[PDB]
Amino acid sequence: SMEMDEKDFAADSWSLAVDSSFLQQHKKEVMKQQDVIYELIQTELHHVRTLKIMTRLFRTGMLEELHLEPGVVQGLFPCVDELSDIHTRFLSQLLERRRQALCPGSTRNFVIHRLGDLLISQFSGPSAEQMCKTYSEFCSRHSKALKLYKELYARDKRFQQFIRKVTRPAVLKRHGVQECILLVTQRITKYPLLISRILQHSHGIEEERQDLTTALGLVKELLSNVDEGIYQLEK
Amino acid sequence: AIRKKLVIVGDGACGKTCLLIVFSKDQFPEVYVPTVFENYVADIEVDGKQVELALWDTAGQEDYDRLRPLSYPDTDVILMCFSIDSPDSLENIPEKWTPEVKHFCPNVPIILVGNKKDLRNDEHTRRELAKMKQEPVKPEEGRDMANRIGAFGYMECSAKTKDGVREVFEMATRAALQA
Ligand SMILES: *CC(=O)Nc1cc2c(cc1Cl)OCO2
Repeated sequence: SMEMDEKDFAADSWSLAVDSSFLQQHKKEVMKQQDVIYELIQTELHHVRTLKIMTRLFRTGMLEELHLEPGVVQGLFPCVDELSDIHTRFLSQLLERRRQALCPGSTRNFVIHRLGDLLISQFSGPSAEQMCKTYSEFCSRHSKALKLYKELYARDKRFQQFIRKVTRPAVLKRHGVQECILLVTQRITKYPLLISRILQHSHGIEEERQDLTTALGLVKELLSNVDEGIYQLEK
Repeated sequence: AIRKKLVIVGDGACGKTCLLIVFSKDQFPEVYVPTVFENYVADIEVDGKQVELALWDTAGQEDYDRLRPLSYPDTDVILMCFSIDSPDSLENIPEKWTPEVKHFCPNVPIILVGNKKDLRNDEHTRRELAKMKQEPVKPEEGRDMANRIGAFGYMECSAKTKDGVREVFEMATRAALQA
């Protein structure tokens, strides 16, 4: 995670992130809609950060510090490179839409008027197919990844050393190996919750209400296919 | 310190997300209540024992029967939530949530939690329920359900006023510690 984005999403809401003189020039319904859009981006930023801890800290650390079979590392972190590319691209698009909406002379005051188009692109066509296949694979290998982790922690003294050492920082308190895997599986089921609450405050422009309704239907369709494609593998 | 895992289950809009947020922040969010909960690791000292309590929510998973069980591995305590303003959410406890929680988490203690206890004296809630030939969940109905499902105990809280929230999570820690 880069300092610039961490600071932009440091506040608890959009109403606290923007200057108070800017907030006061907006209608309450705009403040409410922007509060949920900001939470969608802030949680996408945290999600991409969870995936970076898995690839760079845990996965790469095991390859460069331990003598484990690379097949063992693949069992511990399935599809993490693929998941990292999908969500890093999606976050990139959300952050550019926020930057485009910035008030000139400000790096914090913005109001995003269009979001539905961006959500339709992400959850439709080849983009949705790649997410469905990747999440169906990740979630089918989720239990085996936890069992492999627990076996390595209970049998290998060097693996225990590595884990105790990299997870020592306070910033990693809720981001251990098993916490990262559950955080990733649970991410997809947050999108309908975030998009339905955004939609509830997007009745001003009618094209936006429809684009958000289409995006909502597309996410639920993706979750349904991911859920149908799951078949838990064993160690 | 010892690490224990908590998962909260219950129907959508039974207040489970609100309950986790209010405990993990220590107050009712004054400016904005988040839509979602990611995870949280609370440092709890109960009866002289220091515990790391990892908090997890199942909101968003209620319609996905193959995804939802991925939340259950290694759970030490389950908060089985229902809303006191929704008598129907209490009816779904013994025939939907309990068979699933006992199948995936056998021997894991369950606390039956009645959320939104402040709505018991809310005139608008009583009026809305009276139209559907109903009334808010009486305390003895919650105790009778907890008894019927073999729960570890019955507790009531209000995430809006913060009453009973700390006691629920301290009790869940004690229940997770028992082996
Ligand atoms: C366009 C814009 O957002 N200008 C701006 C800049 C600052 C503050 C308020 C506004 Cl409206 O407060 C400090 O900087």
